[PDB]
Amino acid sequence: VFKKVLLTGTSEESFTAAADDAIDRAEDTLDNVVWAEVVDQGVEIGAVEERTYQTEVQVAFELD
Amino acid sequence: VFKKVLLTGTSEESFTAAADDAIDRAEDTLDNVVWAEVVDQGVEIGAVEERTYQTEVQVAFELD
Amino acid sequence: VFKKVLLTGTSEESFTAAADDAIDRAEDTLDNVVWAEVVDQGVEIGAVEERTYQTEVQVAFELD
Amino acid sequence: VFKKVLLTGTSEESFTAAADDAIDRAEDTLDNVVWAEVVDQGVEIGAVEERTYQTEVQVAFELD
Amino acid sequence: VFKKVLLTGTSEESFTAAADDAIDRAEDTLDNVVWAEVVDQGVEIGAVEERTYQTEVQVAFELD
Amino acid sequence: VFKKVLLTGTSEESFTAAADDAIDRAEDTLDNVVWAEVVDQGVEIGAVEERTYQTEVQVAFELD
Amino acid sequence: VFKKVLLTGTSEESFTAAADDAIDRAEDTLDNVVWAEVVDQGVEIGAVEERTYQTEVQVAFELD
Amino acid sequence: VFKKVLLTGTSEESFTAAADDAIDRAEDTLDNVVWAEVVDQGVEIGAVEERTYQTEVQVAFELD
Amino acid sequence: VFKKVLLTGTSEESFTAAADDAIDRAEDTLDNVVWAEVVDQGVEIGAVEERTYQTEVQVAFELD
Amino acid sequence: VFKKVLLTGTSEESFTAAADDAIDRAEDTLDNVVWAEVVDQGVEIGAVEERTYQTEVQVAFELD
Amino acid sequence: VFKKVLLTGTSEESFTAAADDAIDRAEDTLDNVVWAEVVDQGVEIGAVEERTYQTEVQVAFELD
Amino acid sequence: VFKKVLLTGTSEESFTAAADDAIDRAEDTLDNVVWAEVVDQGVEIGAVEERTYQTEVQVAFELD
Ligand SMILES: Cc1cc2nc3[nH]c(=O)[nH]c(=O)c3nc2cc1C
Ligand SMILES: Cc1cc2nc3[nH]c(=O)[nH]c(=O)c3nc2cc1C
Ligand SMILES: Cc1cc2nc3[nH]c(=O)[nH]c(=O)c3nc2cc1C
Ligand SMILES: Cc1cc2nc3[nH]c(=O)[nH]c(=O)c3nc2cc1C
Ligand SMILES: Cc1cc2nc3[nH]c(=O)[nH]c(=O)c3nc2cc1C
Ligand SMILES: Cc1cc2nc3[nH]c(=O)[nH]c(=O)c3nc2cc1C
Ligand SMILES: Cc1cc2nc3[nH]c(=O)[nH]c(=O)c3nc2cc1C
Ligand SMILES: Cc1cc2nc3[nH]c(=O)[nH]c(=O)c3nc2cc1C
Ligand SMILES: Cc1cc2nc3[nH]c(=O)[nH]c(=O)c3nc2cc1C
Ligand SMILES: Cc1cc2nc3[nH]c(=O)[nH]c(=O)c3nc2cc1C
Ligand SMILES: Cc1cc2nc3[nH]c(=O)[nH]c(=O)c3nc2cc1C
Ligand SMILES: Cc1cc2nc3[nH]c(=O)[nH]c(=O)c3nc2cc1C
Ligand SMILES: [Cl-]
Ligand SMILES: [Cl-]
Ligand SMILES: [Cl-]
Ligand SMILES: [Cl-]
Ligand SMILES: [Mg+2]
Ligand SMILES: [Mg+2]
Ligand SMILES: [Mg+2]
Ligand SMILES: [Mg+2]
Ligand SMILES: [Mg+2]
Ligand SMILES: [Mg+2]
Ligand SMILES: [Mg+2]
Ligand SMILES: [Mg+2]
Ligand SMILES: [Mg+2]
Ligand SMILES: [Mg+2]
Ligand SMILES: [Mg+2]
Ligand SMILES: [Mg+2]
Ligand SMILES: [Mg+2]
Ligand SMILES: [Mg+2]
Ligand SMILES: [Mg+2]
Ligand SMILES: [Mg+2]
Ligand SMILES: [Mg+2]
Ligand SMILES: [Mg+2]
Ligand SMILES: [Mg+2]
Ligand SMILES: [Mg+2]
Ligand SMILES: [Mg+2]
Ligand SMILES: [Mg+2]
Ligand SMILES: [Mg+2]
Ligand SMILES: [Mg+2]
Ligand code: NA
Ligand code: NA
Ligand code: NA
Ligand code: NA
Repeated sequence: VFKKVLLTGTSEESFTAAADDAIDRAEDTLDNVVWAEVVDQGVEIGAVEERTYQTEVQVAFELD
Repeated sequence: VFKKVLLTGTSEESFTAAADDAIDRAEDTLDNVVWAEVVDQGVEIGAVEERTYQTEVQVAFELD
Repeated sequence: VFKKVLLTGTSEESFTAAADDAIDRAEDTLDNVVWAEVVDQGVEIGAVEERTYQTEVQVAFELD
Repeated sequence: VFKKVLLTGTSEESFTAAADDAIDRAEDTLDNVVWAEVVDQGVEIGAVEERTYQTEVQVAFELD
Repeated sequence: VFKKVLLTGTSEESFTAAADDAIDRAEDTLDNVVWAEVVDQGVEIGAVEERTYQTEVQVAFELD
Repeated sequence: VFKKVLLTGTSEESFTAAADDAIDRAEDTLDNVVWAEVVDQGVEIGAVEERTYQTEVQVAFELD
Repeated sequence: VFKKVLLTGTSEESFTAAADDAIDRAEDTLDNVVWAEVVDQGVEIGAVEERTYQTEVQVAFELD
Repeated sequence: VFKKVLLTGTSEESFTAAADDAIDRAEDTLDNVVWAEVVDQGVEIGAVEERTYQTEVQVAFELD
Repeated sequence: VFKKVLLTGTSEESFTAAADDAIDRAEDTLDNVVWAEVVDQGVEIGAVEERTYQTEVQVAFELD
Repeated sequence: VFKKVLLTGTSEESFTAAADDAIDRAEDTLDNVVWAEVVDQGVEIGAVEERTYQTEVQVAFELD
Repeated sequence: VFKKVLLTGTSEESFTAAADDAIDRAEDTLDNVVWAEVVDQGVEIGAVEERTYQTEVQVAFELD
Repeated sequence: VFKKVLLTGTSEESFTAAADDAIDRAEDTLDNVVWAEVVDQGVEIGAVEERTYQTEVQVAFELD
């Protein structure tokens, strides 16, 4: 059985790096992370000093 | 990093109140709740005494 | 077996009340109405005296 | 010919009131507003004093 | 309030059995499981000995 | 001209059998049933003795 | 309250004419037909003498 | 950079002609119109003398 | 077994004719073409002498 | 690099078996078939002796 | 009230840079730009000297 | 007439580079490649030494 957690990563650099940021967090807290699916991308502009790229991913991990 | 939990709130009054019901529950159990996105709305009719409005939300919270 | 009818309710008050308007009509004409799923919401503005909220629902009822 | 503008209204009260807020703004600035279609709903929580309901609408107006 | 967890069940037999596999896991770990919604189906072919059917479900459970 | 009716079939056995259950009901009541399109699948768990598979289909029939 | 019926019209000429074919049938059988929304278009090729254009519409009519 | 405007054209003749009607209006008011994407089609029936075909398009134009 | 090829037909006349253009090409190169499903429509404007209607279809053909 | 082919399998038995039918055909003609994604399911009723279940899959295979 | 404009940015380098290109243009012409949502990505190949990455964004700005 | 092939490119570097990988393969094997549309993005994690970014594109090419 796989389970997914819905995470939004952030980066001041790129959408790829924002995806990595979410996956990094999943790997800190979960064993057996196997894949991630991008489900949204966006940019925060008017509440941050530098534009912040966001990539939302479903991060799948194998249970057991 | 943000994480989302998928909650369905209920209310005998309105769709807004049902959304609030889900957010209230998230705030009971989670720190740093920042926003909610409505993803579905419906009404339970034929298993309840009064119509029950349901609003499903992804509730986002900031990790750390 | 359940069947669904696709109804758009209207209200001069709210989206919840417009959903109720559709369900009320289903209950006038059908037995065993069990749930409704919201599939669209909108507002009629430029052909009515007061803004009219519309909520489109699939209204499910149990056959037999 | 109709044209649509994509507006997000806000309210501290309800999703209906947030939709009205967007339509009110369109009517301040545009003639011949005829209808609005709801395309998204959400709630701002962690940057405001009170929860703020948001309703995004395509607001249609007739040209000429 | 209901909460959903996003699980992918697997089976070497059928899509129904894969859905059951996810629900079985939810019921091992959660009280008050009430329904599941199928959101995806697929087949793993080129990393397994026998084709493996997968069914992804949102599994809803009632909180409290 | 074809018309579609939106039916949810049920089965304690499988998603295929649930689809058949809806089509069977359509064929009891309608002439010239020609095809069905699956539009949703789910499982009722926490209001039934045995898990109940549901398959929602648009069932098309030819008019005249 | 509005209700919608899901009809597929056919024509050997065009997608517009196929939409008209469905609306014509609705108007034969229903009062107060007010609008139609196109939801699908296709072409039957390998079971007919001439290509047959199909347009599926939700046809809305006002109740009462 | 391209920008899109969301226009609904109308015609008493066809969906193609309704798309053209929107593009014609864009070309009256904008330079460098480059393409249009159809996003919806429908028919107004019960507020007009003759059925009116509508085609909604995103009309793209190049900035500068 | 059916297979689909994803083709975009073009016409200076209409969306129907653009769909036909894609199907014509499929029939030049493939046996047992049975149906086509429209998946997109658009108009090329700013790289052609006359507006060019495009209709994208999945064209299904029976294998063997 | 992976490539996908869009195949509709058929079976007189089940949706799973129809998916298998498409994958079987891909494996007859292609090396390195790795996975399949279900994209549609339906039932042919009024042109066959027995109901025919159809499952449409994107079948992925690794190039080289 | 927020308003969105639908812009396609371009870059010979990356999808992130193409998103930035659209946001840069919005910021040249608009006050109070607050966020952008990615809605499409693509690559122009056969009308340019170098591949051109395109990212379409809804760019939101606060009115007043 | 345009045709599309559905390819998933891979890269250990970025989503843009993964899109390029698919387009490169199309250009090795096909004449008149004109554009690509991104349809999915994901990351392989738990079967590779380094995270592998994947970008799925429909790659369009002009026939003849
Ligand atoms: C980065 C980002 C910020 C946002 N802020 C937002 N802020 C807000 O008040 N309402 C919104 O709907 C909203 N959407 C956002 C979407 C994205 C992708
Ligand atoms: C409130 C609600 C109840 C429902 N009950 C349901 N009960 C059921 O047996 N099958 C369903 O698919 C189903 N759907 C529902 C959807 C909603 C929104
Ligand atoms: C309330 C409402 C009215 C509308 N009127 C409409 N009137 C019209 O001529 N064309 C349309 O597409 C249209 N859409 C509508 C949508 C809504 C939600
Ligand atoms: C109200 C609202 C705020 C939001 N803020 C947001 N803030 C953010 O940093 N990223 C987001 O994606 C985002 N989405 C939002 C969506 C909504 C509906
Ligand atoms: C079973 C399955 C395996 C998959 N493997 C996969 N492997 C991969 O490298 N990339 C993918 O996008 C991918 N998708 C898959 C989807 C399904 C449904
Ligand atoms: C079987 C089934 C039951 C359900 N019950 C439900 N019951 C409920 O109170 N709210 C829901 O949204 C809901 N959804 C359902 C969906 C499915 C598919
Ligand atoms: C016209 C048309 C015929 C079709 N026939 C079909 N015949 C079939 O056996 N399976 C299908 O999925 C199918 N789809 C069709 C779709 C369209 C639009
Ligand atoms: C032409 C058209 C008219 C419409 N009128 C409409 N009128 C209305 O009162 N409510 C609606 O939702 C609505 N939708 C429409 C859609 C279309 C496509
Ligand atoms: C006809 C047509 C041309 C287009 N050109 C295009 N040209 C371009 O540079 N970027 C695009 O996204 C794009 N989209 C198009 C869509 C359509 C339907
Ligand atoms: C099995 C099947 C047959 C079909 N036949 C069909 N036949 C037809 O004339 N028009 C259609 O749209 C159509 N759709 C179909 C869909 C399915 C899934
Ligand atoms: C970059 C790009 C170019 C395009 N050109 C295009 N050109 C065209 O003639 N028809 C199209 O549909 C089309 N689509 C496009 C999409 C994209 C994303
Ligand atoms: C990279 C990738 C791998 C995957 N592997 C997968 N592996 C699997 O067993 N089941 C899946 O559904 C699946 N999906 C995937 C999706 C992506 C995008
Ligand atoms: Cl828009
Ligand atoms: Cl989710
Ligand atoms: Cl329907
Ligand atoms: Cl495809
Ligand atoms: Mg930096
Ligand atoms: Mg988002
Ligand atoms: Mg009360
Ligand atoms: Mg729901
Ligand atoms: Mg009042
Ligand atoms: Mg609607
Ligand atoms: Mg207040
Ligand atoms: Mg939104
Ligand atoms: Mg076995
Ligand atoms: Mg999946
Ligand atoms: Mg049994
Ligand atoms: Mg359902
Ligand atoms: Mg003729
Ligand atoms: Mg169809
Ligand atoms: Mg005329
Ligand atoms: Mg519309
Ligand atoms: Mg001509
Ligand atoms: Mg397209
Ligand atoms: Mg048999
Ligand atoms: Mg299909
Ligand atoms: Mg360069
Ligand atoms: Mg696009
Ligand atoms: Mg490297
Ligand atoms: Mg994918
Ligand atoms: Na989730
Ligand atoms: Na817009
Ligand atoms: Na219906
Ligand atoms: Na394809």
